[PDB]
Amino acid sequence: IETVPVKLKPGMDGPKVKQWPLTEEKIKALVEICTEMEKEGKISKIGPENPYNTPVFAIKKKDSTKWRKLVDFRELNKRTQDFWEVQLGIPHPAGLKKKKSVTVLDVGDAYFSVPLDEDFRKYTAFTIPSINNETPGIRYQYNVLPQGWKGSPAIFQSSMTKILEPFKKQNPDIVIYQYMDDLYVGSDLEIGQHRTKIEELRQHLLRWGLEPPFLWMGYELHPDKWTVQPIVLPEKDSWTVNDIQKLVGKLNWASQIYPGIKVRQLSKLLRGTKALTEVIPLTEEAELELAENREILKEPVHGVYYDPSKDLIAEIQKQGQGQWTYQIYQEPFKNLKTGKYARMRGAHTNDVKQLTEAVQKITTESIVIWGKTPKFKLPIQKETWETWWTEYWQATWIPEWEFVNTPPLVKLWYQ
Amino acid sequence: MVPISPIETVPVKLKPGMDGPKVKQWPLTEEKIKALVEICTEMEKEGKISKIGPENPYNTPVFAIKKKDSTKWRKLVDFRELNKRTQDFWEVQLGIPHPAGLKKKKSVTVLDVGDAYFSVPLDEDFRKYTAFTIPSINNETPGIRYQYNVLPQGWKGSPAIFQSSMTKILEPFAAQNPDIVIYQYMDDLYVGSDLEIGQHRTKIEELRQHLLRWGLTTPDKKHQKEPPFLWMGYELHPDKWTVQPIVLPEKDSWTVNDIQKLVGKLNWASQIYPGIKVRQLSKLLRGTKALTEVIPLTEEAELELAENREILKEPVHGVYYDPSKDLIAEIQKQGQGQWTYQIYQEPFKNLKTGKYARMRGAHTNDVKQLTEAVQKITTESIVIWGKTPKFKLPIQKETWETWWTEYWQATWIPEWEFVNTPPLVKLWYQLEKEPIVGAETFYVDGAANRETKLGKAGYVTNKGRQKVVPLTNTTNQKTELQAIYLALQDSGLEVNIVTDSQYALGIIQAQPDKSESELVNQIIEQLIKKEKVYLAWVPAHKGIGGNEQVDKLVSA
Ligand SMILES: Cc1cc(/C=C/C#N)cc(C)c1Nc1ccnc(Nc2ccc(C#N)cc2)n1
Ligand SMILES: O=C(O)c1cc2cc(F)ccc2[nH]1
Ligand SMILES: O=C(O)c1cc2cc(F)ccc2[nH]1
Ligand SMILES: [Mg+2]
Repeated sequence: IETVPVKLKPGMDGPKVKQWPLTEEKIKALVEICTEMEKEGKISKIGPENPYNTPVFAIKKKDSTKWRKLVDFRELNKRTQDFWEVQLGIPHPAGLKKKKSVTVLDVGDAYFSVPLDEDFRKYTAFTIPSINNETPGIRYQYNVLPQGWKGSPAIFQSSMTKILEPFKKQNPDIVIYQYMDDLYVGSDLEIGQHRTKIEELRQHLLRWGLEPPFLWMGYELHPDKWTVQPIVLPEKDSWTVNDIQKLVGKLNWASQIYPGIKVRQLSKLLRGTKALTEVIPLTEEAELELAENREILKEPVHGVYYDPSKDLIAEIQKQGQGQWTYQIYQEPFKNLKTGKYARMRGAHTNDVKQLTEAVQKITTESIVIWGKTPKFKLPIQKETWETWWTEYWQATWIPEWEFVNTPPLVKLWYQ
Repeated sequence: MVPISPIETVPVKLKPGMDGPKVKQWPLTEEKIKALVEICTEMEKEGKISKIGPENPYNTPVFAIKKKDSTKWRKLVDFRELNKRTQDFWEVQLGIPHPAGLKKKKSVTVLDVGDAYFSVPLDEDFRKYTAFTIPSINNETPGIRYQYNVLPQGWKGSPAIFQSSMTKILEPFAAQNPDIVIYQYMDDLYVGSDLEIGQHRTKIEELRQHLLRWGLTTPDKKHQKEPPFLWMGYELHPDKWTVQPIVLPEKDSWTVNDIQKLVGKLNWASQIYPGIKVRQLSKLLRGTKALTEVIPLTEEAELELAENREILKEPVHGVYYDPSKDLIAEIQKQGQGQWTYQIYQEPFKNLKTGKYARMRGAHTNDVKQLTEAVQKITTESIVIWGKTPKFKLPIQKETWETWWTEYWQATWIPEWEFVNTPPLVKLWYQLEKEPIVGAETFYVDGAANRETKLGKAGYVTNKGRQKVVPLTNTTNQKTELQAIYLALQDSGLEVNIVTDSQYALGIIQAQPDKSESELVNQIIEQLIKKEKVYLAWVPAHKGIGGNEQVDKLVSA
């Protein structure tokens, strides 16, 4: 009820980001939402003395037909202070990734009950644009804790733990972690039991609340089934020249990751100038060298550690037929997690929708294991991505990304 | 009197850590001083300014300019220094409405709101920073000190605060009269509607009444400006629009300036005049920016200019947007990385046109350019109409499916249909996914001495075919491309090619059909003539036979 004092970072002005173009359907949805938010006092109109701006758009959360307003606070979040006043941080629960059912809850609407510091409200300015700029854009600022701002969970954390006090010590086994507007609850129980303690969780937030529009949702994960990618070599009875060349190519690549990888006996099999499709029998020295490389590739990578002070980097490769591979790392050749997707949802004809959904799932994984989002290297032209990714976004957070314009030859080795 | 609602002031601050201006007042002639005294006395009568005491330490210079061909002077307060110290504001005039997004209107009336501007008060705490001084006659008395009570002309915050003040005034009238459109530009309000002229003129009088609640008067003698409107370089008519007249000048010799303004006019005309091209004319300004130098115009530039003069012979108009009908966008390839498009709803009546130029880069192809042109039209269409148009593209559906399924990047074009108007966009070659049985296998390699720039390129094959070519003024990367070219030159219509060049693969795997390197273009020309080509990569210096043999030949 009393505002917490909040400041930007030293020598840093507020955000002045351009509101990207919005379709007619999203503008009308935002006007209807912001009109209601203005009536409820969450936002207020502002004048021209506020020069700051943060982009806004509208999405549809997974499995619903109602528009949700999403503010892209990425630039603001960079510019606001880092909050270690009460707690140096929330030590990320390493047990969340080890429960076998984790449900994601949208509790962002609970932030609207806490007022925002009056001096900081001007930095949350956003604009509802008009089609063809025919009418002046509608300018608002936040009076309460905004969804998507990194200061909202920090300021509201004091209130959140007290709401969850009756539920957590009744169910001590259960892992609860908050990231932005999301609440992840992990359990080792059976799913039929799981969903009703999910709604048992929902009991507490509406009970205190007196209505949240998206609190009734549930995003079911299974971090226990989450698959790893180790390096595997083909098992063949007949090897062509091309087969051995591809094998030596992959093994030369793995030698950057694993020390003792040798390709000398296998390369000797190529001695001569032979047709690519000609079958080459494996020598013994080559078979032993191949088996020794297999044994090496069954062990983990040496010297692989996570550092919370460094950024997580996520690379993605398009493998075709709706399949995608990805790797999360902080140092080159030191993969913290690797994976592969294929079950991409309702986009067998849309590459960009598949990639957008891959980014969201990878970010969700990164939040569960380390508690922060990675910076993506996207295999897509910048203009293509920025035109369409908002049409398939269903998460309340937005990560950072850069674009890959040169085809990686490492794609050959991850399929 | 009738009480009027006051216009709430906008709180204005100086930039953090800055103080108000303290600029010297220039000496003025005795004739100029009198003129400013009479002018400022009238402004004070109207409440625009007020005389202040000597404690105010701020000052802004004042000048007197002779209104040309008249005995009347005019004032000018040079707020350039105060503007540097005034905070930034939100500027709503950021983006012009494009005429192609407007709606047809039976009636569009104009109302003057020039008197309403100085009914907008300036923030009381900021007025001290607007202080200025009229010098006294012979400098024998203290100069007359004034400060502003209203938004001063030339001040940084005056446009934004005026627009926002009028916006807040018009909001309830527009919301409760949804059958009209209101738009503000400078000191005028433009009201359009589809209402009968009786009901329309009634709405105008209702707007005049509504404006008097704030005490803002509008001239009864209705505005002289009438359709068509000359506005932001356009001509606006009730049911059509166009650009203001584009006249390409006759010139026996052209300057960098003349070409800069020529391309600017052509760019402006390209939004309604279909097929405007500017590549050959823009090539003449590459890198150089000496304003006055003359450049001989190539024969390619005279053809492009003559084509543009033929496009601009007679006027062309665009229609206004009908929200009840779909948007259609059609694109054509013009050559040399040039693309032109039209956006329409009914056949043969464009809402607008446009063009797209290939980005400068090493390598590209037609499919990539068509994709980029689609994304530019899509974004422009979201701005102007709030929706993506249906596309008609000169590319076969089968060609597109082959491209995006095998392209290493994710790519997507919105809903589109094939239009059979040449030149059609096509794929010129497609590499094999597996090695070819029966095809000769060429192991290529190249190397070059980094100092002497001498190198070799060549190949060895499984049938014993060999070649090594000595090269001069080349690099390691050039010899690797030259070696691939030699294999394509000397092979049949199906060939397997083995190389160790990650550089050459990064190029070919990007699938270009035209490059800034002629060496890559020769390789592309060879690829187009082949039936089957399989390109295989191996790492270098690993004893890989075939690659090891030719490496020793070319690095010798
Ligand atoms: C942007 C704009 C510029 C001017 C013009 C400013 C000036 N000078 C006048 C108006 C009224 C508007 N606003 C809108 C809004 C929606 N449809 C239209 N259509 C429309 C506008 C003018 C004419 C005409 N003649 C016909 C249709 N105008
Ligand atoms: O719909 C319009 O024409 C319109 C809406 C509106 C709102 C304002 F605040 C000012 C002018 C406007 N014109
Ligand atoms: O659709 C095309 O233009 C196209 C498909 C295709 C397949 C090939 F194998 C070779 C050239 C091609 N061009
Ligand atoms: Mg070599």
